[PDB]
Amino acid sequence: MLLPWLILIPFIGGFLCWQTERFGVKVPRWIALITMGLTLALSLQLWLQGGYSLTQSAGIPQWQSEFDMPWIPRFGISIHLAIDGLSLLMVVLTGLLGVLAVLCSWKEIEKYQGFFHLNLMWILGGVIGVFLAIDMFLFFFFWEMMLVPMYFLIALWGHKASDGKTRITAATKFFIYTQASGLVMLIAILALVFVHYNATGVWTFNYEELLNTPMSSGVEYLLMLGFFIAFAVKMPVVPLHGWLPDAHSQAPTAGSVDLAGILLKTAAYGLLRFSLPLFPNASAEFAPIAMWLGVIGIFYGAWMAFAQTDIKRLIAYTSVSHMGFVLIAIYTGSQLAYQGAVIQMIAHGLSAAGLFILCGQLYERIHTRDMRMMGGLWSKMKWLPALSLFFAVATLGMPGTGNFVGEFMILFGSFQVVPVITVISTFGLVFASVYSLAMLHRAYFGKAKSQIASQELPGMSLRELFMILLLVVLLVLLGFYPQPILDTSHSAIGNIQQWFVNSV
Amino acid sequence: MNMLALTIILPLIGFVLLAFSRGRWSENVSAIVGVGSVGLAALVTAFIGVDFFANGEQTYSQPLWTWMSVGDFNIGFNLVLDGLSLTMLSVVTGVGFLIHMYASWYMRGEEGYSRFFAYTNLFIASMVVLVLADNLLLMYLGWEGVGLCSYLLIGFYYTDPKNGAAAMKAFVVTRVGDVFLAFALFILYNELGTLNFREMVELAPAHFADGNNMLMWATLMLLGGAVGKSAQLPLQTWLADAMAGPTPVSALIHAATMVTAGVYLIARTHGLFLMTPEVLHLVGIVGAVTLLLAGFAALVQTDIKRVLAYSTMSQIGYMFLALGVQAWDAAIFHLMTHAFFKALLFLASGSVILACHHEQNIFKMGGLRKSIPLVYLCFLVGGAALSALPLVTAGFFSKDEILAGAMANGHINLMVAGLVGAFMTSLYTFRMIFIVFHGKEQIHAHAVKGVTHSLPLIVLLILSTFVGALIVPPLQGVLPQTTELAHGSMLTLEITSGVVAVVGILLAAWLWLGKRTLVTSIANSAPGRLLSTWWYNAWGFDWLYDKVFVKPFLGIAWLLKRDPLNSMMNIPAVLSRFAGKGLLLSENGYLRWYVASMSIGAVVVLALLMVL
Repeated sequence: MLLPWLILIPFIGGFLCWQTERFGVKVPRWIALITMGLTLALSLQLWLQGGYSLTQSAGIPQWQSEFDMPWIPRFGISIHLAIDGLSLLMVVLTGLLGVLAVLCSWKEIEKYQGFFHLNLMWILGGVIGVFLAIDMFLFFFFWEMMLVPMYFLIALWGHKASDGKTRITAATKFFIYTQASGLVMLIAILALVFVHYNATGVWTFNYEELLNTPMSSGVEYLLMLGFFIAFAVKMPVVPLHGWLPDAHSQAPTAGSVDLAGILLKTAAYGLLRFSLPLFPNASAEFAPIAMWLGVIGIFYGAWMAFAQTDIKRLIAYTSVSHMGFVLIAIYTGSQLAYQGAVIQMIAHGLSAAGLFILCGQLYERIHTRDMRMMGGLWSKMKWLPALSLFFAVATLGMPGTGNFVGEFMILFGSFQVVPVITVISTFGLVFASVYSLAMLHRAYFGKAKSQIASQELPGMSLRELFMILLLVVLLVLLGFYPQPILDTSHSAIGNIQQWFVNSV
Repeated sequence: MNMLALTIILPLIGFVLLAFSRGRWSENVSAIVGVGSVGLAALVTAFIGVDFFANGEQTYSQPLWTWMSVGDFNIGFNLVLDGLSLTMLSVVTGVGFLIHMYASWYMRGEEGYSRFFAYTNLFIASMVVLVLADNLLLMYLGWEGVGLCSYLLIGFYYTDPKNGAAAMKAFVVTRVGDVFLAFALFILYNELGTLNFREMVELAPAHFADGNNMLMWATLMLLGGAVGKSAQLPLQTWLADAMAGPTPVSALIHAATMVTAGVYLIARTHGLFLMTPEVLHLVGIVGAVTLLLAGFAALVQTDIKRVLAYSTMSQIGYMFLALGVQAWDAAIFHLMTHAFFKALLFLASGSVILACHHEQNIFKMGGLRKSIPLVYLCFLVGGAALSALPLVTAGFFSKDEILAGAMANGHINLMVAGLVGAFMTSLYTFRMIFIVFHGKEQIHAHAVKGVTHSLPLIVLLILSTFVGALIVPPLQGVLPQTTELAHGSMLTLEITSGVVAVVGILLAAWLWLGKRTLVTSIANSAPGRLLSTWWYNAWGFDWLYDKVFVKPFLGIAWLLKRDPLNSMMNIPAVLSRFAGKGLLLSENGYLRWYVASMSIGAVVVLALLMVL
């Protein structure tokens, strides 16, 4: 019921901001803040009003709210929006990140600003629609239309048409690397539906009847690779992640909040929801390749993070290290491991968003991007580097932050299922420390005479500090007290694991 | 009595105030609030200590809230205040109180003031969490909590990068130990399910009827965690470099706070180490080989702070032996004495290096008895206890008891190790003060007089002596494995240690009382410098631990300066663009070849139809 409205407010707000662009220029900032407030209101209403602590073994079909509507009846394509417990965590996270995106874009007036915000709400609404998606075509359409408006963001707002490096390399690799694999998973969807159409005799694009379709061995394996390729180019996996640092280092850091904190979520959401239950034996065969790619991703991202000299590419290469833990979590037979991935995933978004906001904040203070050029700014800034120290501290497994409990319950479940690949995996924490300290010492520890421009520094406004203070206190409560959201996700995680166990 | 969290909240909350009053407060109010947090901690500790005496040595547990709970994974914020943990709390909330009270006077006059009293409170708070935790998880929060605080205090002076660069080697090395520590934590949950210490104690033999082979992996890798955090051979790197920070943080790190975490983990899991005897004796094996390493490196270099540091390494491993010889209460008795002397020994050295005014040398000063005898009596008291002198010393009872226990274990190599350690402690006891305080004063050390440090000096003077040895720590509340006692040979071993100490003290005094030309000759002899260079490398261990992984790590980073796999999956675009350029060049514009294209399409279509 609430789901059609909850995916449509982003699109309605873009229309109204661009409508009132003719009326005024200070309107869309204040319009956008209220519209994202309504998005979190409906999302938090579903958290509180709904039975978040529901039955742990109520089957694979279980939803607090559900919407159905005929869209293309010839294939049974329907607007099958349906919200689960873990999907509701995703919706509340993106509503909060949308508030941060529209708050960081405050006091940013240009030649056109309504165009920026209709695009801003369009891309955030696309991610919400992926998170509420049970029909395969609706899932794919939303997956691919959140991908078009970021291209305009990197192009027309990466820099205003002055340098050609903001389109022809950064934005173009971002677009092609995702869309080729999106078309791969579309033909994977179609091969799965056609083998189901031979089995039963109805053209259906719905998840519940495609869940248990009879397929011979050696056939569903190729479709599982087809799903995983599109789910491995969106979250950074080892062979195909070259788009991520270019995308984050060129887009404005509000666009980078969208590009890191929430676009990385949807691929592991799809690995939990759409790839694991549909292909149980194929995923059981593919598991060790996934573990090898996971350990390679953690070690690889940390080394590339240590070796880099700038900051946006630095945090962009932390992200590929973080997601390796999540991939190994998903491809195991443990309930605790999956519940560790969820808390690690929410904390991943919350620990990347603050760093990107602050890295963009530091650049507009000093007008210099290279990290090794500055140094010793602690005597000049009064609140930026202290808050930045805790966010770099929250990146690695420091307890009292959500990242520690996240990565570390994965390791418990991972050692429960398989010893040797887990005992390799744990060493990324040592490597997490070295790139964390490298960031901290090269940027803030030292003498302010490392740069001439490090001798005249501005002040920090109240609202940026307010939205940084909220994230640090929110992230500490998730580290100390993670029970409420684990009780929320228990049943959804449990039935996925029980199906992955029982179907093999 | 429902006041355990006040030993954590009151310090920790004070840190938050000093983390946001980034120098905007004045000197006095910042100084009072920084000392008062730790002062309230000691007072609440004393109340629960005297109530623990009123409890009849009965443990008191308090769960605040469950941390995380999955249906097979139950972790809670459980605090256990038993006899072993009360003693380890007593050391911290007294020593940190005394060290931090000195810092109220030492820190003033320079910037970074509110910053330093912020991170000290966090450092103390992390150490209290480790020794009161009831679950191995919450205790893990203690381990890397105090590690990050050592990073924030070793690299406290961020201006020059030597001490600003020395902290990360400790940070890397302590997290290697923490990976080793968490490995055993995974294995214990896989094997025995619950991580609570007591429930683990009477769950371990129930689950282990059939298979035992994998418990040695748990316990050996658990041991690898304990050793690394404080000091030991496989990971002895950072304690020389940890001296690059200020004097009070070196005392806190090296004396009794952070280095007393690896002792608490072996002692708390003593029944768990009793489940396997060979992993328990292996602690003493590694302890016996580190007393042979950690001693004479104090003699080698001319840095006073490196002197006090190699002595701490020697003493911590001396404990590992004491725990390996199944003498648990005696080892904590050694700790109870050891905290008192080391902290003062470190602190007094700081007062004189304030008076030295940038000397940092042991060979260019002399005749310091006439400058100020207060620091003279400070080193003197510390030296006597360390050397195992029988004259009104505090720690000699602890050495006598553990060697009695060690010979009750019956390992002649361990008494040989103990005998050479007593001789080696007496060697570097008075050699430092004889080479520094005796001679001629060509550079005057301007002594500073003030009651603000004299009163804690008197308190530390009256505490580090044998008056402090009369305070028996609470050890009857845990009922550990009983430290066995020997009579008749106790007097024989006592006089043997006294003779060994006296011979070492007389040899140092004979090194002093000679011309020192033979000392100069052995400091100039080529085999002497070879051994000095060999033990500059410290059995090549820092040499080996740099050149085994560091330059391979820098080499693979230099090979990863440009990202390979992003480039090697760009070759579809490279092949497509180059093949597209070739197809564009295939077009001509001359219309004869267009019609030839039409004929050559007809030819291939007919050929492709005739092969079907």
